[PDB]
Amino acid sequence: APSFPFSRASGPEPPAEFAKLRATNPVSQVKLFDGSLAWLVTKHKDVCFVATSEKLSKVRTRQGFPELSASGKQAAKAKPTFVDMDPPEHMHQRSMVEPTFTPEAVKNLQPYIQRTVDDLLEQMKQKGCANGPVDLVKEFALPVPSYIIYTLLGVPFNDLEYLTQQNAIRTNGSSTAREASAANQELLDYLAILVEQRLVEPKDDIISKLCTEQVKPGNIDKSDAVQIAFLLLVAGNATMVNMIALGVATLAQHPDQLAQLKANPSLAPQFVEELCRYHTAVALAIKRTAKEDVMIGDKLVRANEGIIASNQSANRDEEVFENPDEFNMNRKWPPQDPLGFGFGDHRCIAEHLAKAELTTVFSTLYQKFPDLKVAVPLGKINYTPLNRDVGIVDLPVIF
Ligand code: HEM
Repeated sequence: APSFPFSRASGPEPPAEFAKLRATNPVSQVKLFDGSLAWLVTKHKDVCFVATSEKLSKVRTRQGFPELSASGKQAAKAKPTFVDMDPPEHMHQRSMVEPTFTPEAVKNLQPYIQRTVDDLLEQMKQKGCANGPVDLVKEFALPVPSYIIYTLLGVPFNDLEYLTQQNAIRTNGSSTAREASAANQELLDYLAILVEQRLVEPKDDIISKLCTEQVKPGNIDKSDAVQIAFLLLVAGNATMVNMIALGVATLAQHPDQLAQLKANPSLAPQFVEELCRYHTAVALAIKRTAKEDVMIGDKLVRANEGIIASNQSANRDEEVFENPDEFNMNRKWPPQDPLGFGFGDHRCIAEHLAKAELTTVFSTLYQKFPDLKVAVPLGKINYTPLNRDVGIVDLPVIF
């Protein structure tokens, strides 16, 4: 059994192991860091089964749960938030914060998302690049999702820049363990203050709704409110930043597709759809433990055995997506859902918001900067370390 997780084949590529497994061993066992074994599911149909089976659990206190790192094992000791819950607890807590993320709410949020993107791009234009390239990540990819989530949560305008930087330090590969920890705890302390504040004087934000509708009535306590707001912040921010950066790099890699997008920004939604399939930046989130024996393919997963369902491999499943390793914004989509945002009950709560942020970015970026170009050879792009989910650390650009 090979050690899992695998390392990407290269900066912008998924691990090479998946294609071979899909072809000759779709459901197999892998060895985790602690020496325990777990079942790796690689086919789309099977990943969907794992994501919806009621015989499988997300509860991390169940022996056999596939923790992939020492830190993951430690984090499993804390009181869980809906991300690690099974029904009925899952939706009982998730429904507390779903309103802001519904397709309807996101549609009504479009003007705000557009304004945020516009202002950040305008800031870039004003600053210019007369003295050399600027980092697209620091100046745009990072602040866009950060400002939006922080604002929706309840953070005041004047605190956005500092908090965006601290949250970045949390996941920056350059941060030492102490630095990452300090930034993490610091964000929690800040959220605790916002909760105390909103409890006394609620405003029009997520934290206020949690305080008024859940804390005051006694449905949850203050610390719970903090953890839920914290989950909403850290769950998808780093991913968003990486998706925006990967999107820009991808368009640079395929000139004609960038030409097409520039000539028709209405293709942004299709482009984002392909981007979320092709670059599955969150590939290790669909994990379960079997509550009882369950058959998957030609394998029997016994009770208490862990399962890791690769949505990344599923999105490259040739049986569902023809020419899966080809990035094509004009792709003819099958009836089967690409799994960039997961599947089933736990499917990304912010899928619609995430898609809206990305479509707003890619329907605007090249209208504002039609001559935007990565200021370094594409093969020299600084990607996240290969043993991590795909992403880009910094991306110098000129325009
Ligand atoms: C393009 C960026 C994003 C991608 C690709 C992404 C992807 C995912 C994936 C694969 C999962 C696992 C779903 C499953 O268990 O089947 C997930 C869960 C989740 N995501 Fe996102 N996400 C993104 C952005 C966001 C944002 C912006 C937020 C916060 C506003 C967020 C909050 C969450 C939460 C809280 C969960 C747990 C949901 C649950 O277990 O019920 N995500 N996301």
